[PDB]
Amino acid sequence: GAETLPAEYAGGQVARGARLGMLGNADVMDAPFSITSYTARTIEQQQARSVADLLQANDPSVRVVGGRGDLVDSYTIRGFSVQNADVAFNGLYGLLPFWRVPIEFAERVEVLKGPNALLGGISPGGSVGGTINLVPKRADDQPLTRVSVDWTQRGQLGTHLDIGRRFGENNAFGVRFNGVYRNGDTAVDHQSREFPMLSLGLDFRGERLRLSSDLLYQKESLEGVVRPLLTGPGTTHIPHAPDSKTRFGLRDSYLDQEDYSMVNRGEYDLADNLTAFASIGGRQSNYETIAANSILVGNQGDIVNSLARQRGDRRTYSAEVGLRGNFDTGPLRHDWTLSANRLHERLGMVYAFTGMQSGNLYQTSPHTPLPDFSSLDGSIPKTNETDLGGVALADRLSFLEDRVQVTLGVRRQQIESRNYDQTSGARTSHDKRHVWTPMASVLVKPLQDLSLYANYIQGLSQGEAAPMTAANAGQVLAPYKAEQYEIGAKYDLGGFTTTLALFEIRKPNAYTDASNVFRADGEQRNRGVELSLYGEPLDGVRVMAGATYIKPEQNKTGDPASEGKDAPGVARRQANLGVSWDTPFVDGLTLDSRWIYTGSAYVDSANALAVPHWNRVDLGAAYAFQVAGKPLVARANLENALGKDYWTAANGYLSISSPRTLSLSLTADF
Ligand SMILES: O=C(O)[C@H]1CSC(c2ccccc2O)=N1
Ligand SMILES: O=C(O)[C@H]1CSC(c2ccccc2O)=N1
Ligand SMILES: [Fe+3]
Ligand SMILES: [K+]
Repeated sequence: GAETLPAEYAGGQVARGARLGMLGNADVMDAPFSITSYTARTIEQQQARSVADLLQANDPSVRVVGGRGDLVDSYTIRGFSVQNADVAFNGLYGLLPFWRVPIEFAERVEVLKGPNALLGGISPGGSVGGTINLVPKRADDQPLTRVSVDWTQRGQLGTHLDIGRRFGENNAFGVRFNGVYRNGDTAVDHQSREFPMLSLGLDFRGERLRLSSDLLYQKESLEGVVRPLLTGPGTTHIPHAPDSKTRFGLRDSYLDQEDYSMVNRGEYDLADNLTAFASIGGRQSNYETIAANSILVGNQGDIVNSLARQRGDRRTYSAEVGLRGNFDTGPLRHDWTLSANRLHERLGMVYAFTGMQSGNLYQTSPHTPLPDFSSLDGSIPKTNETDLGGVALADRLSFLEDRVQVTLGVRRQQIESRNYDQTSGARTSHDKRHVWTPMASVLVKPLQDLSLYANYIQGLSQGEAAPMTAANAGQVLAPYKAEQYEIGAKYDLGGFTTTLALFEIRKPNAYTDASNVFRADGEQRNRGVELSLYGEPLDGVRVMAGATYIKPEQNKTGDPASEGKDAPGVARRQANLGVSWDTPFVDGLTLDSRWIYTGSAYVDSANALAVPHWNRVDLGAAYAFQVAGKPLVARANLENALGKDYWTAANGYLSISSPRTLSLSLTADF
């Protein structure tokens, strides 16, 4: 079953399989890629509210830029940036909240590392580091009436309902509802947040037919918006990170961000060896904000805050259609897939940058003036239109009793966009391109519990427009094609698994040359090693650990100051260690501890501005019991227990850490 939910692995904190785009779901041991899938059980035990909450705490390959006090999270994977807008939904792009994906309705959060253009086509944001994928909850046969209430520092009060039922003869239909409302002061100075959310997972199970519909509504409202710190022209050293409770940006900033979507999916078995599938979905996303980015000035901690208003109205549709089947050519079995997809978007995005206000890193800002931004009032004009569409064919060849598996495929990807001036309405650019893109993989199973593998696959990004100072100001460059080679090994001991991987990812870079011409003449070469252990090695001791090493080389630049240096915002070393322990001496009590480490990194391409390594420690506890015949669970989570302040590096800017943060919750099943 291509859409069959993979089972939980030993310990119940990760799953045994995950999605590979058009190929559907595959088991960890049958996948020639590094995949990880985190369960709803992990989400609930740790009290994780967003994708960033989950991945930062547990995964050694993923690091978050922005954070929960900002309006947006992005993610760094295998030394490249991954946009939140590029998070997939059962494989499909364009259907989840654009700036920050909430996960209290999710059954799984999967990470596939490296590019995967053949498997799912281009990402809307052009990300090539990896693909994160959410799986929605579904109604189980046993009905579910689950209520919890929660408290988060300093005054956020929340409630979450999770209710499921099935109906029709043979439980043919299912309905799962999730409702959340969390409101109050956050852990940062003079900030509050309000968050309502609604989701419905509906499904039908038939003899030859399976259908589902997912509906989601979400809104995040902030009074006070944290923003990055940018370098300046004369920055010579990065100052020490301030107390993470300080809020050094615009005092009276706000955000209102709303997203809602619907997607229908289906499968119909035409015969014992043929199946047709299709999906169609749409998303609306509305954005309103005034806030400011902080620019370093001098080198003792003084800043200038650069103010802006922004408004956004984004309309997206997303579709796929295909067939899957299987036939035997002697001692060779063919498992094949023919697939086509299509994304189309209309965007209105307006903005005005007015205001430069004095500040300081180590002081929470006073009320300052908000400039007159009424020139953006009224209807939001169209500024971009995008169309992405593709066709792909893939075939998995199995032989020697499935112990050798060779996968081949190719995809034709079309790209098109138009842009219009936000004040004038004038047509500015119209890009149209196509690219053919393939994959090849081979997996061998010398033992029933040991797999070895190698892959080759590509990533694609739309070309950038030249800056309006360069000689080719308006011109959009040709697409950037990344190429991955990977080899690895996976060893399942039954109770726990060890994996090892080595990869290389090469991708072109664009820079303004000596003659002031914008060109994709640069190249990046990221080579890395990945190690991980997860499972339940002793009864009642659950462990998730891992470590990565990457050399992110700027191997081709126009500048002797940057040639062969490291790409900015990529630490060479990263590690994570999580433990969860059912105490043998108290019935129903579980203790958790996590340690996250990020090594030193640079902010500039010349590597003149370094930022230090950092560590975060989390502590947790859960006590399960019964009242009047009902199961209940009380939980605590202390994030950043040691109260450390640290910068996360990116390309030309830094984002501040979150303060020590305690959350408490009580769950009951009725
Ligand atoms: O450049 C970007 O990526 C966007 C993300 S939101 C953003 C922003 C938002 C509010 C105020 C100022 C900003 O630069 N910048
Ligand atoms: O968020 C940032 O870093 C700044 C860089 S320029 C910038 C911007 C420029 C044009 C339009 C929107 C923007 O956010 N945002
Ligand atoms: Fe910006
Ligand atoms: K545009």
